[PDB]
Amino acid sequence: GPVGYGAGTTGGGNKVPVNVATFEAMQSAIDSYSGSGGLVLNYTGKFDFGTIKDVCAQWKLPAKTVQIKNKSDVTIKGANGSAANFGIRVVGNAHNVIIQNMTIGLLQGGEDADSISLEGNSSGEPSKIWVDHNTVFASLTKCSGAGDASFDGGIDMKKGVHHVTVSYNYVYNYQKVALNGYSDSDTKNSAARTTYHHNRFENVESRVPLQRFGLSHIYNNYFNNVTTSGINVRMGGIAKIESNYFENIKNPVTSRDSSEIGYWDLINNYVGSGITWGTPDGSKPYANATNWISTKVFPESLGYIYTVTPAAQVKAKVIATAGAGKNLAE
Repeated sequence: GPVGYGAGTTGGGNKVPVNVATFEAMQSAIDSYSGSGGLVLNYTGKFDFGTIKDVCAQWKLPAKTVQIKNKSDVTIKGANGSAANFGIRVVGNAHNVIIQNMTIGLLQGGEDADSISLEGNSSGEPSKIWVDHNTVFASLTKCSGAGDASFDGGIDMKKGVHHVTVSYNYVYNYQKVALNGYSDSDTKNSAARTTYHHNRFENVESRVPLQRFGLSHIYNNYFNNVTTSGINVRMGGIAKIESNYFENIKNPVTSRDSSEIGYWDLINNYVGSGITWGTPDGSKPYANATNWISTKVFPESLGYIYTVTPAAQVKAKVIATAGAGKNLAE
C-alpha cells in the first residue's frame, strides 16, 4: 500500500480489472463508470517508441490525454511490458485514485504534453492520489520554434490537490519533472500535502519538485544528472527533505524565481560528488542550501508512519525498485 500523505488510497480496490488495450478504450471505460464504488483498468497497450523518428515532431501535434474527471475510486494500472504514448489527467471532485506501472513517453502536445497531471478546479480538488511505480520520459532537446515547450510536465499537481504519495517513479530524459502549484497566485495550493519518496530522477533539468505553498515530505529519492536545479521550494512552502541521495546535481536544494521564498527541514541526506551551485538570473530573492542547513522546522506532525532506507543505500535501492516493469518492488 501507499506510504505518506497518500496513505489509505485504494483506488478501484479488488474489483475485477477491465482490460483496455488503447487510449480510447481507457477513456470509454472511465466515461461509462458511475463515478464511485471502484473501477480497475488493466492497460495492455504496447506503444513502440521507435515509431517516433523525430523527437521534434511531438510538440506540433495535439495532446493525447486520458481524463478522470469528477470520478472516484479508480485504479489505472499498466500491465507488465505495457507502454503508453498518452498522458493521464485527474481533475475536479475526484478522489481515491491510483496510477501505477505505466510507461509514459515522448508525448504529443508540447506545453500540453502533460504525463501525469492532478488538478483542482471550481468543482473540487483531487485528494488521496497514489502515483506509484511509473516510468516517465521524453527528451532534453529544445526543438526549433517550440519556445520553452518541446514537452510539458512529468508528475504535476496544482490548485489545491492534497494528500498524495508520489513513490517509486522513474523520470529520465525530462526537462520539467514535477510541478506542485502552478503560479505564485495559486494560493489554494496551501492545502497541498505531498510525499515524494523512492523516486529516481536522472538526466533531468528542473522542477524536482518545484513546490509552491503547502507542505511536502521528500525522502529516499535518488538524484543524478540534474542540470538546472533540484528541489525548488517557493511561496512559503515547507519541505521536509530527508535521507535522499544527491549526486551530479546543480542547485539540489534551492528557493528561486518566486515573489516569496520557501523553506526546508534537512536531515540525513547523502551528498555525493558533483554538487554544483549557481545564482538565478533576475531580481527576485533566492536561497541556496550550500551548507545543507535547515531554514525552517517542519511545522506539524506528518501524521503517518514511514520506514527510511539508510541514505547511502538509497541509490542502489531506488535503481533496483523505481519505475514500471519492476513488479512494484519496494
